[PDB]
Amino acid sequence: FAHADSELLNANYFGHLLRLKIPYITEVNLMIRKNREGGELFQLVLSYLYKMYATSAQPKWFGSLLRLLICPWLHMEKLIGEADPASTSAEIGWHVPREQLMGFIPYVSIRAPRLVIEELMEKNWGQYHAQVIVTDQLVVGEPRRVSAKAVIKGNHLPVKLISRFACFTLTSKYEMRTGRGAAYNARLAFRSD
Amino acid sequence: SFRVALAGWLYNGVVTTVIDDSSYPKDGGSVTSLENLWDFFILALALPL
Amino acid sequence: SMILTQFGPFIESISGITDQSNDVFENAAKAFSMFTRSDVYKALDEIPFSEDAMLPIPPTIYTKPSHDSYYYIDALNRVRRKTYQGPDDVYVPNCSIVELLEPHETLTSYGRLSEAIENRAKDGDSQARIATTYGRIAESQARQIKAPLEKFVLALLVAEAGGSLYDPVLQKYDEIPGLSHNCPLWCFREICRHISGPLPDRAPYLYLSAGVFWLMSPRMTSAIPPLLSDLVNLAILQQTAGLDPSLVRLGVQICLHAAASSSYAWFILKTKSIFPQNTLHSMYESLEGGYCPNLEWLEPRSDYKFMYMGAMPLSTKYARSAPSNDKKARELGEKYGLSSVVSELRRRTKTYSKHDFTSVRYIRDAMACTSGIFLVRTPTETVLQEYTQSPEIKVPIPQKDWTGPIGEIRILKDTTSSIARYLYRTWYLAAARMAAQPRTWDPLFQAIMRSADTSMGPQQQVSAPHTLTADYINYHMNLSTTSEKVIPLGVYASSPPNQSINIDISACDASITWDFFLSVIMAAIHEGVASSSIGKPFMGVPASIVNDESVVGVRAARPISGMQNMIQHLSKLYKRGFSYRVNDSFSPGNDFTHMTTTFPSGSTATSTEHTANNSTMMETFLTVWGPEHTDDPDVLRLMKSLTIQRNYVCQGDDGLMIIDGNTAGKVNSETIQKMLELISKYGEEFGWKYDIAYDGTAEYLKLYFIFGCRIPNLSRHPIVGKERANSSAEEPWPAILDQIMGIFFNGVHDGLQWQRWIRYSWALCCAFSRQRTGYLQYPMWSFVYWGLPLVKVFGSDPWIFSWYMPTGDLGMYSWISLIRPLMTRWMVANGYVTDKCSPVFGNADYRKCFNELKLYQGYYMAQLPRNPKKTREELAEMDETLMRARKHSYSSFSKLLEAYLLVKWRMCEAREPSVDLRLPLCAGIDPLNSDPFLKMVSVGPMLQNAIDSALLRLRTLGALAGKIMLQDVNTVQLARVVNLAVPDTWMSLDFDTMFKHHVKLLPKDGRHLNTDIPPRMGWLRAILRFLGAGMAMTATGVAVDIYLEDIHGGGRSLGQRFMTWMRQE
Amino acid sequence: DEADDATKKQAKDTEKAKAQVTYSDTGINNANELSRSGNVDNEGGSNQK
Repeated sequence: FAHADSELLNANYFGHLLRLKIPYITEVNLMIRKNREGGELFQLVLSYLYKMYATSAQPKWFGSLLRLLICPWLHMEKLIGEADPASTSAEIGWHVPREQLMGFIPYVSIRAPRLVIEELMEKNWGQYHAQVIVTDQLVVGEPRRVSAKAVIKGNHLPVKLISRFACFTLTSKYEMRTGRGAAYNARLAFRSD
Repeated sequence: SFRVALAGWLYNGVVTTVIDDSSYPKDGGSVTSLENLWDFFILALALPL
Repeated sequence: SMILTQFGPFIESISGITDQSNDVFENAAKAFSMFTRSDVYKALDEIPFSEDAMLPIPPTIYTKPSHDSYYYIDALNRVRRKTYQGPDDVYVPNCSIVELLEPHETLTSYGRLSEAIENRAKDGDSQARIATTYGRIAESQARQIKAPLEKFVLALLVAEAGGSLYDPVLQKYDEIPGLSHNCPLWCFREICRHISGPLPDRAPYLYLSAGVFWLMSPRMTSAIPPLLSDLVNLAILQQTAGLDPSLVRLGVQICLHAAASSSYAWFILKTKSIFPQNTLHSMYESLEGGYCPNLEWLEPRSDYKFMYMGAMPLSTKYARSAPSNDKKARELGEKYGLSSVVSELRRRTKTYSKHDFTSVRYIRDAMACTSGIFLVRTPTETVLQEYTQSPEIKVPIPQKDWTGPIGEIRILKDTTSSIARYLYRTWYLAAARMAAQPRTWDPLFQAIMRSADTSMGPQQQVSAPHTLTADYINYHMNLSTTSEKVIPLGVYASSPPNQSINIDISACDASITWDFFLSVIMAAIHEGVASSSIGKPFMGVPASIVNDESVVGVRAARPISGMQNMIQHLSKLYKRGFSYRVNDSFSPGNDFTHMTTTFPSGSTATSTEHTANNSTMMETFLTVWGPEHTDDPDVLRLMKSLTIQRNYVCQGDDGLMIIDGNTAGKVNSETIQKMLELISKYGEEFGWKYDIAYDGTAEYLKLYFIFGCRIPNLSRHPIVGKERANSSAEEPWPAILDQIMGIFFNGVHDGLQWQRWIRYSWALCCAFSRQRTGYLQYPMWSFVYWGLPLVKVFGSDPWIFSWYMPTGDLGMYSWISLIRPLMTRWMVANGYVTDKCSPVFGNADYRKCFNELKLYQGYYMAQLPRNPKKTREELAEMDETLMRARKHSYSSFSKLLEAYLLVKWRMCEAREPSVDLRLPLCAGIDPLNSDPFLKMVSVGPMLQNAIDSALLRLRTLGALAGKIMLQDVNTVQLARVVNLAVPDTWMSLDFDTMFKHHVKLLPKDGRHLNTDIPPRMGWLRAILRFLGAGMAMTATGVAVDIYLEDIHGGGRSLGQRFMTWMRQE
Repeated sequence: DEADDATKKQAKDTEKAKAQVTYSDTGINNANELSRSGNVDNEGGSNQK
C-alpha cells in the first residue's frame, strides 16, 4: 500500500503502479475512528497534505484490482473442481543443486486442468537466474524452513509465458525445506505430478 | 481591491482611495499598440469607484 | 648533455638554426623508439633545478590505509561505497594498492591484479568482488591518457633543449624561464624517485593497450597516476604558454593537496572553482582606463545581426558594481586548507586597474592552473547518484483546477489560479498553429519524418508531435534560441554599459516530470491538435475513440483524431517513468534494472523541448509572476522594460539575460540583485534550481568573456588526457596521429606561445612516427600535408610561415608558391640540373630531388586512410598498403596541385587595418604573441553536401534543378567542386571580406592578356579566390593585399585541367 | 516607515507575498507628509538630549 502517487516515485519503487480509489467519502472516515494517536483533526490535515503531495493522475477504481484478485479464482473452481489435488496443481520456484554442504523455494503456485499443466511442462524455465541467500533458523511449527532472499538478475517473468487459462497467485514469501548458506546461482524448475 | 474600495466610501476625510501607479499604460501608452487599448479599457472601467 | 649528444642535429633544425631535412627527422625517429622508460628519468636526473622550484612535498601521500572500510555490499547484492564526506563522495578513493598484486613474468618489479581474486569473485566471494571492483576502477582511472607519459616528457626535454628562440617580427629573443625554473618537473622527478627509492628501473606504472602494471612497493597508491598526468600538463603549459610560475606553484600545490586528500577526484570536483572565482569573478574593483569595443545588434533582434562600430575608452564609472566575493571565496579556502592560495590570489588580483593585454593574460594564466582530468567512477554509482534525485514542487496546482479524464488525460480549466495556464496556452497555441500548416499532411513528409527500456555500456515512433510542436515554439513563437553567432552576443553582453546574468538550470534531465510539466503539456497538445485534425490519421497510427468526463454533466464517446492517439499512448509511458538497465565491467556480479523519472542523457529531441520550456517559463516570469510579487518600483520598472525576444538567449539548460545600459550609464547593480532573489524564489515554486550568477562577466555555452575578451579555457581539454568509458582496448597504432594533430589544432585556437608551440609540436610529431611491424615510418612531409607549419627549409629565413596555413593541396600550393625561386636555386646548389626548363621549377629536376628527399612519398602516403576499415591480418593489409606507398617512386604531384602551380600572385601593398591595435579583442594574443596579433588586426575577427557537390560537378561540366543551371553562389560554396573548404583555423576570422574585396583577380597595371578568364566557365574565379587567399594567410606578419600576376598556360587552358580532373573524378 | 510596516501587515493579513492594496509607492507625491515621532519635544526643540 501507499498513501500518495509520488511516494512510490521519488523513492525508486520497482513494481506495478496502481492508482486506486473507493466509492466512499474518505473524509468522514477520519472522524469515526478513535485511538488515532494524535490530533483527530490533525490526521485529516495530514490527509490533505498527502492529497496535495500526489500528482494529478486519475485513480482507477479499486474494483479494477479486486475483480482481478477474486474473480479468476472463483471461476476456476467451477471447472477445476474435484479432478485431483495432486495433478491439478503445480508450482514454479527457484532450484538449487543438491551438491551443497550443510532445495526448492516457491515463486508462484499454479492450479489448472490436466491438459494445461501438460502444456506447462514445456516452455523451459531457464534464461531466468537469481542469487539466493539462504540462512535462517526454523521459526514456526510447520516443517523445516529458512527464510531465504532471492534477487532476480535477468528479465522478469511474462504472463503469456504462463498462460491465459491457468490462474496463479500474485504474492509469496520465500522459504525452502541446519547449517548455513551462501550466494547460489539458482534456476527455475516446473514441478507437477 | 474591490471590497476595500467599498469600505473606503465611509471614511472620506481620513483616507482617499486612488488607482495605483503602474495600472496606467506604461510609458504614456500609444493608440497603435494592442495592449494599451485594453489597459485604457480596464482603467476607465475601474475609475468611478 | 645526454640529450644533446643524442639529438644534436635535430634540435637545431626545429629551433630555426639549421634547415629541416628528412634524414635528420628519420635518424631522430630511429632513436625515439630506442628508449627505455628508465632513460627518461636518467635524463631528468641531470638538469640543475633552481631554488624557486623547490616546495615541500607532504609525506602523507605515500601512506594510505587500504580499501576495506571504503566499500560495502548493498541489498540486492550490488557493490557500493559508503561516503565519509558528503553524499557525492562516490569517486575512487586513495588507498594502498600493492597487497592485491602478483608479478608479471619477464620482469619482477611490476605486478597486475591477481587471478585468484577474480576467480573467487566470479565464484561469488564477498571480499573478492570488492577487491576486483577496486582494481578495475583503479585501472580505468589510470588509463585515461593518450600515450605513456614518458614520451610526452621526453618530447618536452627534446623541444625545450634549444634554449630561447628569436622573433622575426619583434627582432629580439624571448624571455621565458627555462627548465631550472620549472616546478612540475621537479615534483615529477621527486615523486617518481621516492616511490622507487633503493629499487631501480624507476617507472611507477607502465601503460599498455589492455590494462596497466603497477610498481610493486608499499610507496604506491592510486592517487599517483592521475597526479602525474596532472603535473605533465602544467609542465608543458608552463613552457609553451608563458605562464607565470607564481601561479603554476599554486596550481601544483592544489594538486598535492588533492593527492594528500581522502579522495583525489572528489577533492578536485569540490575545488574546481577556485581560480575563476578569485580572479575572473573579482576583476577591476577599481577601474581607471582601457579600451572596450562598441557593438550593437540590429533592430530585428531575433536575427542576431551584429555590427562593430569602433572602440571607445573606458571611464571611471564602469568599475565592478557587482556584489562582493570575499565571504564565500575565503570560506572555500578555509574549509579545505587553501587559505594560503586564496588570499594569495586575491591580493594579486587587487593590483590590476587598467584594461589592457597584461590584465587579460593574467586571467588566462590563472584559468590555466585548474587541473583538467576526467572524473572516473563506476556506472553503478553514476546511475544511483544522478538518477535518484527528483524535483520538489513547493506550490503544486490544486485538484480543483482539473476536470475528469478524457481517456488518460485530464484537462486544465482556464479559471485556475496557478501559473500553469500560461504554460498551457503557449503549447496549446503551438499545437493549433502547427496542425494548420499544409506541410504536415502530404504522405511524403510523414514518410520523411518516419525516416521499452534503454541501457548503457521504441520511443521515437510514438513521441513525434511533442517534438514537432517543440520545434514550432523554438523557431516561430519566441525566437530566443540560437540553435558562429554566440561570440558577438557575449561581446555585446560583456560591454561596460550593460550587464549580463548567467542563468543555468541544475539537473535539466531530472527537471520535468508528470507532476507539473508533462501533464499540462500533454493536456495542451491533446487539445490544440484535435481542432484541425478530425479523424485524419497519422503515419501509421489510426483514428480511435475513448470516453471522457470533461464536463461533469454527462459522459460520452467523442472520437479521437489519430494524431492525439499517440498522445494517448504516450502519456501512459510518461505517467509511470523510465526503465534503465546496467552492467559495469568494472565490478562483476553487478547487473540490475532501475526505475526513474529522469530522461536519457544525450538524445536529440530532449534538447528542443527543454529549450521551449526554458523560454516559456522565462517569458511568464517577466510578464506575470514578476510584477505580482515585488515592491521597490525600480525593480518593477526594470522588469517591465525587457522581454525574451529582446534579451534572453538559451540553448540548453543554461541561459543568458542581458540588461542594457540606459542614458544615465549602467543600471543600478542592487536592483539587479533584488531581481536575482526573485528568480531564485520563482524556481522553487515549480522545481527548478537556478544557478544564477552576477559578477560583471558573461558565461554562455561555456565561453568566458570580460569586457568583450575571448578568454580561452586552456584546461577545458588537457594535452595528455583522453576519455575512456569502457574497458575495451583502443585502436591500433597509425590512428594516434589524428589525436596528435588534434592537440596541435586545439593549441591553435587558444593563443599559445607560437614558436614554443610549433617547436613542441615537432617533438611530438617526431616521437609518434615509428612502429614495429623493416619498420613503418612516416617522413616529415606527411605531417606538413596535415597542416603542420614548418620552421626553416630549403635554405630560407627561420620562422617564416604561419600555422594559419591550410591543409591539403591548398596548403601545399601556398608555401611552394612562396618559396619557389629560392627552392629552384637550392636544387641547382647541389647537382640537380636538367637541360629543359620546367614552367614551375625551371631547369632543375624536381622529380629526382623530390624522390630522393621523399617529398612525393610523404605527399601520397599522407592520403592513405588511417582507419583500419572492416583482425590483425587486416592491420597487416593496411601496413603493406602503407609500405607500398613508400617503396614506389613517383613522377609528379596530383593533377590538382599541378594545375594549381601555374598561377602566380604578387604582394604589392598591405591593407588598411580592420580593428584597433590597443583594443584587447582576444585573450592570450598580444604584441608578445606577434603573429596572431598581426593576422587578427589585418584581417579582422568574425563580427557580423553531396548534392551540392555533384550538381556542380554536372553543371560546370557541359550538361531547384531548373534554378541551379544559370545562378551562382558565393565562392565558399561554388569552389567546393574541387573539394576546397575554408579550414578549421580560419573560423575565428573574417574570410568573407577578404574573399570579396582584398583578393583581386586583375593585375595592378591593367590586363596582362594571359589572365583572361572566358565569359564561359566563370566558376574559375571562386577557386582563384582561394588560391589567392592561401599565401596571403600563410605568410607570417600582416595579411597583404594580393593581386593576380600570371597564369602560365593561359586562363582558358587552365580550367581544362580542372575539367580533366572532373572527368577522371 | 509606518506606511511600509502597514503595507507588510496588509500583506500578512491578506496572506500573500505582495500586498495587493498598498500604502507606499502610490502615484501621489507625498514628500511633505509629517508624522509624530520622538525627535521633537512638546516645545519645538530636538530631543538629542
